[PDB]
Amino acid sequence: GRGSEDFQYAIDMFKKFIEEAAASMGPEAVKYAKEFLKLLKEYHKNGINNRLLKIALLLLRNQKKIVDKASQDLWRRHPELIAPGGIAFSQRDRALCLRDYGWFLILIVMCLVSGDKGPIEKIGLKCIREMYNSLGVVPAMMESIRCLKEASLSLLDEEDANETAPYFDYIIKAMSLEHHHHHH
Ligand SMILES: C=CC1=C(C)C(Cc2[nH]c(Cc3[nH]c(CC4=NC(=O)[C@H](C)[C@H]4C=C)c(C)c3CCC(=O)O)c(CCC(=O)O)c2C)=NC1=O
Ligand code: NA
Ligand code: NA
Repeated sequence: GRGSEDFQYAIDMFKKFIEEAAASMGPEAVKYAKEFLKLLKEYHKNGINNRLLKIALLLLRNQKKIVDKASQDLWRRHPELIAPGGIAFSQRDRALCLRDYGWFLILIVMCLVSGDKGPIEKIGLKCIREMYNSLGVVPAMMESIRCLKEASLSLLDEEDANETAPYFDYIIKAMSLEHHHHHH
């Protein structure tokens, strides 16, 4: 573990995310992420919005705390996810859940620093589709992102929370549409 208050910390977090999720998100997603990272550094050369970078660093440095808190809330609100026959019953499966939780948070942070939902439109939506192709329609999944949102915004003030909430809402709405319109 390591946390810093520097733009290089966010850059390294994005690189690690790209490296870890490259095989899962596909080649088009990695190209988008690489282009995003290059543009962020190019615009950082001309100065960066400190408020956005502050909220991004605050969410990145507490990534694992947010993941654990959200996962605990989700298991409590839907114990069937970790019970026999559930999607997160297996140790590997539960580990994959926490992985995707951290990746959702990385995507949120990418939108934060960019002030745009682009990274969620391109990468996020596609992955939400692939993820449902491997998991199926599990109703408890709808609370998954809510817990993450509840666990992320709980570390921010009302202004920072208001700046970050729209991306969680966009993700929840997208998953809802994918969930109830998959087999159609
Ligand atoms: C709390 C709900 C969640 C759980 C239980 C999981 C675990 C999980 N991920 C997956 C697979 C999975 N996850 C995801 C999501 C993520 N991929 C990305 O690139 C994004 C960054 C990230 C979300 C944005 C995808 C696309 C896939 C498809 C297969 C793969 O992991 O590459 C499975 C299916 C295992 C299998 O049959 O091979 C499971 C069980 N991920 C959750 O979000
Ligand atoms: Na289940
Ligand atoms: Na299982």
